[PDB]
Amino acid sequence: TKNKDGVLVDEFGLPQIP
Amino acid sequence: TKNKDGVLVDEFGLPQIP
Amino acid sequence: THWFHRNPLKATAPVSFNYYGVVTGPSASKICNDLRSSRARLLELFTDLSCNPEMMKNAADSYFSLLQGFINSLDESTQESKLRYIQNFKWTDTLQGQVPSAQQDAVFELISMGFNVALWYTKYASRLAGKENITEDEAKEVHRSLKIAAGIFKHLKESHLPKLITPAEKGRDLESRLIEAYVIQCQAEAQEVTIARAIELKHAPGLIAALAYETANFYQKADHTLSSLEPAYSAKWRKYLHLKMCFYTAYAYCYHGETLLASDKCGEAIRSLQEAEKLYAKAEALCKEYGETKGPGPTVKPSGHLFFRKLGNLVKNTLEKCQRENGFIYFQKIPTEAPQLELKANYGLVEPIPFEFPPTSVQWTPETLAAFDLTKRPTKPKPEEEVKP
Amino acid sequence: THWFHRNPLKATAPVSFNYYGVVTGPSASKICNDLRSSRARLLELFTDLSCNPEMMKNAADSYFSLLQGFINSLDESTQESKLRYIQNFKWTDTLQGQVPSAQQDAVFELISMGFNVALWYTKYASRLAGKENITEDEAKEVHRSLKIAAGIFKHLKESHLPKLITPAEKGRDLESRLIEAYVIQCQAEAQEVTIARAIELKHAPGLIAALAYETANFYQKADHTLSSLEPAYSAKWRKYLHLKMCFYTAYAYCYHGETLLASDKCGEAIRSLQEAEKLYAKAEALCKEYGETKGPGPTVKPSGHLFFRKLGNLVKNTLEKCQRENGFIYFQKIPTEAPQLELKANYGLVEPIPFEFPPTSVQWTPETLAAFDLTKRPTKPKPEEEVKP
Repeated sequence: TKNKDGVLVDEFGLPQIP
Repeated sequence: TKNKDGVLVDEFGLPQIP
Repeated sequence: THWFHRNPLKATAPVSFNYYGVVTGPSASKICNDLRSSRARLLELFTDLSCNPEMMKNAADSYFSLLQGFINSLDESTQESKLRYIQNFKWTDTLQGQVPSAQQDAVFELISMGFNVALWYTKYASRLAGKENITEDEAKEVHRSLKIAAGIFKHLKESHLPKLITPAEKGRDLESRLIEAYVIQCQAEAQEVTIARAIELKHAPGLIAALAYETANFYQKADHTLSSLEPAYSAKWRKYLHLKMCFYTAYAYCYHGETLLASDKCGEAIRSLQEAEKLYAKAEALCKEYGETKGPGPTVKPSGHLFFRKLGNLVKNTLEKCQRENGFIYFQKIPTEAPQLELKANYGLVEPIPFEFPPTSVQWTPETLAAFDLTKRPTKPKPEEEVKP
Repeated sequence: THWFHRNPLKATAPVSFNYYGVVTGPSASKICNDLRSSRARLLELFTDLSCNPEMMKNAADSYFSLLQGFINSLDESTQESKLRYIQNFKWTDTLQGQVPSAQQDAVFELISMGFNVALWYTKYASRLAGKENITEDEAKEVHRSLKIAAGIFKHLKESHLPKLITPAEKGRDLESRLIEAYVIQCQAEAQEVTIARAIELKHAPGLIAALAYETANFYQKADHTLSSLEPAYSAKWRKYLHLKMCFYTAYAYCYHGETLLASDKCGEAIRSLQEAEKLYAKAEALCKEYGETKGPGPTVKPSGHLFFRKLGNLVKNTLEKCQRENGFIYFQKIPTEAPQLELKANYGLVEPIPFEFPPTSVQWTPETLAAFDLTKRPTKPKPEEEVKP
């Protein structure tokens, strides 16, 4: 999902990247 | 040459080795 | 791995729900047998190490929805049931040892049962977080459980305690100061897990610094909160969260260090990395005699230090571009007192999973209620002990 | 490279050696022309940057062996020549600036001429040690020259000054305290070269530590020695050997460090390496305002620091086996005051090359001496300035 600011987010609330 | 203790010595008074 | 301190579960005397001339009829007579068996099913689960949260959710749903009948009524959500003051429940306290506390209120029984379930959730997370074999998926559980627990505690505190008749005594779990500390502790503990993850996946040093910093603030807050209780019982606990805020602040300075070096600022990249290791030193000073300090709950031996394996690289890397500056090995000029940190973290913060009790059981109908005739009412067992491990 | 402080050469008025009715005959008349031209040949050499020591040895041999006739006699080595007090020589001083000092003694002229040659030897070593192109062979010269110089100074001090009539004045080169400092300085300077070599050929760290330590003791001693003179003239010099003993003590702790680590002793491997770099810091603090402090001689800008390129490895290597101990980056427990060093060095110590003047010239025969008739003895030029560079 995304957070309030519009950022793709880990289930843990963290940012998501490689 | 050698020094008092009998050791092969550099012209600089130092020990001599490779 | 992960290590969390755990105060003991609450214990309670058997409640039979047996009223004699007062219960007339099959439906009312049934519901007292359901309250009896369902409360007991919920109680055996606590002691039981075989129980997953979906089992737990169920067992609790059952009871609490049957319990509701004694508190509020199915007709008006605003008006209260005639049964609220009928039964007297005897519960012990996490910090109070073996000493029971009793009230004839169904709110007391509910707030206390629920409290035990929220406590349960954390214990499940805690036992599950001890293993070395932790799976990405099993972390989502430990983490989720902590939020389910922080949520329950929150609910009990501000939606429920207000309803109690007698005020709660200082040092009892049903005191809102003591609950406030649990909510926070839970939130903090979750974030520990997040940190553990963020580190493992190589997220940005600024992130892990801020997340670890805000986490130290939590044990700060829960130390201040708890601070109002006589040191006899809160002693060991207070030392452990005093210890934890300290262990996680080390992470702050450490991981903040990499945010300075990389920023090309040396003296405060050092004074900080020093500060981190000064603190990790004091942190273990605190572990050691928290182990000495007596209080409720088992002593958890702190496990993971990759802290060094992290500091190590930073130290190496730092001296590399700073070799020409403050050190090597004799440092000047390096600032006397440590660099202030006010950092907010935008990622990994925990919001308690909002909780609500299940609505009153459909088994409660006006007929089922009128079949308890209080007009016909005319020795005690003792609290069955927990015996944890 | 190498950097040594150099006080200015001594200057002297022309001495013609012209006596009129006093010199009767060809041989005596010849010898005064040889003393005249030979002293002047020796003097032009000082100012001259084209002169190698084998040229110098010769020019000096010539003069001093002709000069001897005025001091002692060819018949009895114990009895003194009638000419010793005949001529009056006017010499300036290294520390005294432009102010001449005069004596009618041939011993004064000899001690002072010789002093200038010993001074010369060092200057030759010094100029030769400035280049970056230094050859193993050219070092043997710089080194040998310093010992030839330390030898001459020694000789003058304890074999010759005693013979002077008037006592020597404080702050004049012909004072035995001032000479004692030169001998030592010379010995020290040589050893610097040896160190520079020992380092380059990778000799044992224990060696270079002890050699560098004993060298710092030398500038210690020459600071104490010189310490008895009014600060006006000795100011800059004293700061430079104060500076040097300090720069070489850094080497001591540094190179001693590698003798602890390798010995598996950490806290004092650190406290020392720190001490080394604490000192190398102060050493440059001293260079800077030695440059400010006014005194005779040019200011030599200190060149080589591989010191860091050395400390660097030690620092790196030290933190490697000590990472689990005192540091990293926050050090405890590291001893408050610095570890005492008393070390003697068995290799590279300098003994002054024993010096002696050449015996009196064969040109002096009783007839050549009797041909100076003192019975027939009945305005001044001024000291021709040095103008060094």
